[PDB]
Amino acid sequence: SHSWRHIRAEGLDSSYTVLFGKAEADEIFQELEKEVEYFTGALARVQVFGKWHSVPRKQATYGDAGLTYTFSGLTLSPKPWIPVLERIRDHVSGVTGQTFNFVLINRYKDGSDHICEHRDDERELAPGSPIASVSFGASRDFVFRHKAVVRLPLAHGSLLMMNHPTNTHWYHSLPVRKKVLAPRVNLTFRKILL
DNA sequence: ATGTATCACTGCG
DNA sequence: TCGCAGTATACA
Repeated sequence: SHSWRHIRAEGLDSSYTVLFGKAEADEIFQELEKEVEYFTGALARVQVFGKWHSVPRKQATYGDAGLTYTFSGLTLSPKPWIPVLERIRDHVSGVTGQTFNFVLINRYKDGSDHICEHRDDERELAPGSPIASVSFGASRDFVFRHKAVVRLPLAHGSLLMMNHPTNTHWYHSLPVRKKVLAPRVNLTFRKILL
């Protein structure tokens, strides 16, 4: 959390680092796999180009009561905060100064689970606050495209910080990587509005 | 109403 | 194995 690779271009502003060492990350990830309860059924379908699909991964959301989060036809309410999530949130707040009330958690069982190209833009995502993507497990390729391409390997225990207006000009994705066979759990902390 | 973007898929090179 | 091309409802 002292060594940052800054990513900057017209409309792009992100920062990356390895926040947790190997041991602390293994301990956390081992806790996450036990505690996190992933959504199922209706709560795991999105609507895109006219059709519903199951997401090719698992999703959960946690955060303060009453906040919601919508994208692609689906509204999610947060389950309440569990210690391991509290612990990751607060250590992230500690290095960034920033503060968060909500966390989307995506789990990729292996390298065929993915997330398609999108922007993480939306009204309820508050002004003046970034998005913090933390990762545990397998290492997976993360790509920015400007509708030019920056490819970023997200390592075990890393933190990708995503400031304004990265989200109002560039698309991101976690493409299929067939050669990866291990799980990845990603956490993206946000500061949402009522 | 009526305009606009698409957090997903398959096909194929 | 990867990634470009071409894709009927929301929700605005």
